[PDB]
Amino acid sequence: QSACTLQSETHPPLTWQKCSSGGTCTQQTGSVVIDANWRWTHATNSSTNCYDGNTWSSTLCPDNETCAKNCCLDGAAYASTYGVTTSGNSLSIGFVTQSAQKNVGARLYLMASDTTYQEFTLLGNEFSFDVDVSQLPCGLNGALYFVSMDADGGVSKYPTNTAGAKYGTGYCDSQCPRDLKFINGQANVEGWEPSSNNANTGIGGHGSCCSEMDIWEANSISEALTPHPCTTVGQEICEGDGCGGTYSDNRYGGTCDPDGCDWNPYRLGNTSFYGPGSSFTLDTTKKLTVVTQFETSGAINRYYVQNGVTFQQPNAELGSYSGNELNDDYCTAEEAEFGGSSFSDKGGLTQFKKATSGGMVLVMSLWDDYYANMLWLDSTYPTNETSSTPGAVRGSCSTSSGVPAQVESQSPNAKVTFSNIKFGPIGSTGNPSG
Ligand SMILES: OCC(CO)NC[C@H](O)COc1cc2ccccc2c2ccccc12
Ligand SMILES: *[C@@H]1O[C@H](CO)[C@@H](O)[C@H](O)[C@H]1NC(C)=O
Ligand SMILES: *[C@@H]1O[C@H](CO)[C@@H](O)[C@H](O)[C@H]1NC(C)=O
Ligand SMILES: [Co+2]
Ligand SMILES: [Co+2]
Repeated sequence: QSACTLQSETHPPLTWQKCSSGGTCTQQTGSVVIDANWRWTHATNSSTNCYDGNTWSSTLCPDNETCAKNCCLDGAAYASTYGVTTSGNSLSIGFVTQSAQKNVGARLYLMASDTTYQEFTLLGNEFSFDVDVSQLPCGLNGALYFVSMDADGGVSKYPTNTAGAKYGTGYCDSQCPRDLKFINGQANVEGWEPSSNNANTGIGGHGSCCSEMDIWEANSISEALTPHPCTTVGQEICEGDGCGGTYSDNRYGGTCDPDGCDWNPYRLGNTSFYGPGSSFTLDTTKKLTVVTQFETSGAINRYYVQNGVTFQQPNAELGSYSGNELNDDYCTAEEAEFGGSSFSDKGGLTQFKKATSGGMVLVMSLWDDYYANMLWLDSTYPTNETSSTPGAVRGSCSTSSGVPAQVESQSPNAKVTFSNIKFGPIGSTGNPSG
């Protein structure tokens, strides 16, 4: 796709701290850009939609190549259309935003320049941020995560994409998402199936795969930390059901692990660690700090700070694993006790280390789940299971929660705020911001 300019594109600025082993931090100035799927896609020479509702123009988009030639992405009104605001080091994402039309959520990338994504090499480093999840009820996911995207959004590889990172192209993750309207500089109109329960989305014949580091998927009730390896580390197109992922009839028929090695303290048995009010170790009515450390072994360590009190990730015992480090032994014990072979099939933390050794793009999002109502994160899943099924209970939300139309109707003013991002060598991010 190309870029059009009927609406101007001004990325909301966002600063963050880069810290060094010598004990100081220095401010970086970036910005955020919304993913291309949220944008208006229209004819290059008019205001005629190439995509509208959940169907493509059969004349502008008779096939993937012709579509990309005929069509462009336009700019985003971040606050008024998408409910996205920034202030200094803080980013807020609103849930439902009513303008001339209804918008739900956003997926945003941190940029290095107005035309390039910021890369982060996670291995040997740590990432800290503050979050307010107080306005996130059951069924919502305020997410902060990393994916192995190209810094240009795919332009160098696919010259029929001239819009690039400036317009949020190039996304991929471990679901090999097939809901993307453009992949590899071609549209995804071929094989398009409009969603049965979402007026705005569908699934196409291509998907876009890559490694995914879910540092934070959470609401006020539940939170999880989940690496997802893929056999190809970076962005790679996939074909139809061969994609695997939640967008395919077989979730395990592909190159990526769509489940991951999740660490959810509630799911592991500590139901008192995280939740709303003073009965929990971490009170989700209040801002908290989340620090995630990627030691060179490939294991992941985690601690939290709230009101100046520090808590490591709580200890868990699962099979013969005992501890609070997300390592090989944890992930293997998890598969043994809870089930599954996706994470290990895709090479586990050894394969994941290839992703964190390289560059990854920072993603911040707010979303509801039209496939499984976020029950996999904050409820009992599958919903016919009980607490007697190991790992089935991931949070205290009702198995009836998270119906998108319902949460959109009941909780439109839900929001997530991410702030005070700091990144640097392990041990460095608690030192003073510059
Ligand atoms: O929060 C960021 C998100 C980006 O894709 N990470 C999701 C991350 O890959 C696990 O994804 C899912 C995992 C999942 C597991 C069981 C049931 C359903 C799902 C599901 C349904 C819809 C969408 C995603 C999932
Ligand atoms: C949950 O984790 C916190 C922090 O590690 C700990 O203090 C608390 O005692 C744990 N409770 C349970 C039930 O495991
Ligand atoms: C839940 O349903 C699935 C598929 O129908 C089945 O495999 C599983 O045994 C069920 N569990 C219970 C507790 O009945
Ligand atoms: Co194809
Ligand atoms: Co260690």
